[PDB]
Amino acid sequence: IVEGSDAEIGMSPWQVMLFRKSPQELLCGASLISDRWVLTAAHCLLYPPWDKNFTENDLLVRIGKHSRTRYERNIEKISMLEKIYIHPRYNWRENLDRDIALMKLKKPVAFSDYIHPVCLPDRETAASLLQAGYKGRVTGWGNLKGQPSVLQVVNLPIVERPVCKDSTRIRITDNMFCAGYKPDEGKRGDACEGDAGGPFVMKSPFNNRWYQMGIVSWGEGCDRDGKYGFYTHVFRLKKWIQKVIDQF
Amino acid sequence: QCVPDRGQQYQGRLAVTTHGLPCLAWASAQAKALSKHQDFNSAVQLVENFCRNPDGDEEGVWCYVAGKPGDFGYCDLNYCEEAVEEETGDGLDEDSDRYQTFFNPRTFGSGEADCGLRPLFEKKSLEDKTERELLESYID
Ligand SMILES: *C[C@@H](O)[C@H](CCCNC(N)=[NH2+])NC(=O)[C@@H]1CCCN1C(=O)[C@H](N)Cc1ccccc1
Ligand SMILES: *[C@@H]1O[C@H](CO)[C@@H](O[C@@H]2O[C@H](CO)[C@@H](O)[C@H](O)[C@H]2NC(C)=O)[C@H](O)[C@H]1NC(C)=O
Ligand code: NA
Ligand SMILES: [Zn+2]
Ligand SMILES: [Zn+2]
Repeated sequence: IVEGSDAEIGMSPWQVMLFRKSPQELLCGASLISDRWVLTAAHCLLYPPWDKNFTENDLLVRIGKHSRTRYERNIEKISMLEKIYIHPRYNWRENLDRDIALMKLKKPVAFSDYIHPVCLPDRETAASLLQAGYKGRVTGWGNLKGQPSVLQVVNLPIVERPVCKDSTRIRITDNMFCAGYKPDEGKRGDACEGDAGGPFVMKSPFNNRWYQMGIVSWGEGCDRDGKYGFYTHVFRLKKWIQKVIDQF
Repeated sequence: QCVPDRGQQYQGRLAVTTHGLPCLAWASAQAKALSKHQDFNSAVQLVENFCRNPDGDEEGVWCYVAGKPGDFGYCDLNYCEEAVEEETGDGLDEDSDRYQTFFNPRTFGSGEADCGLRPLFEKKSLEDKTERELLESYID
């Protein structure tokens, strides 16, 4: 996260961190949507242009209080993956279209003050909240190129497809959307390669619930003027999520 | 001449992608595997190894090319219409076919009915530092 503020405790109880076993290495952010199902970007597990092809038994997940590092009692809970599900037409050769993966936990996790799942949006919620200018939130580790001690939170407005389109030479699709600040909005901010930002979330004013509308997917550098982070359009991919889960 | 509905009506025999790759059979193991969790239009006939657009992909007709995820390619037809670029919150299809629950507790597990309400905030009527900024931006 670049140009963010200090996260509070259990501000993001859904935030799930993904680590490579050998060596202990942070890969990506993710979100908990039930006691056993974890939503993330396909590009975190699979990207052959970089020779990245991770599997169940190479990966670790950490959940809960990120250990307020006053070296006093650690409770970041550690879970293992039964199954990974990469979207079958994740267009990794072209523009990363359908940048979405599911991960089943080996053992279902118990909910606490620090571990609670995020909602997946319905038709009316998505129609209501997916507007240019409406702000969502990403939480990750701050960028000074790796991770600082305290979680950073950044609020970014959704951008008009026309400005998204005119801002990059990559073919953008209905399965993506871009968020962030235009030059001379004043406010800046972005996610970055490695901060494990994971979910882009929004708070429904109709029922006070946090919904995941996006997944950190791709960008061209970090926090640039006339550039915007791209987010997997979760809602438009919901039928896939339902079909993997309901047919498990 | 030109081809409507980004290939949704196409019945031709074009069996090679735009990278010059040969289409695999719709009916092959590696293709049936990659199709399990996708939502195809039944109207669209998955014949032989012909580039179809079963899932209404607005890029157009395609076909499996190998068996691992991402192993598909598009095919060069002469579309009249570059698909109208809908905005982020437009054209959002319906998901119900019926807070309300969407998933099946057997496979999904518990937590859906309770999702998105944080125990250290929304359960205890405590605003967080920044959530003001979000709710401010949702008015216009
Ligand atoms: C998985 C994450 O580390 C990362 C998210 C980056 C978000 N960046 C900003 N500014 N919000 N993903 C990536 O780095 C993706 C995955 C593979 C390459 N990539 C990129 O963002 C490239 N920089 C650009 C790109 C390459 C291929 C296809 C599309 C975009
Ligand atoms: C990612 O990981 C594994 C490598 O261990 C690959 O899976 C195997 O692929 C071979 C053929 O190349 C098959 O004979 C095996 O049955 C496969 N096993 C499984 C578990 O899939 C996989 O193909 C790799 N993916 C990519 C994109 O390279
Ligand atoms: Na910007
Ligand atoms: Zn290509
Ligand atoms: Zn469209």
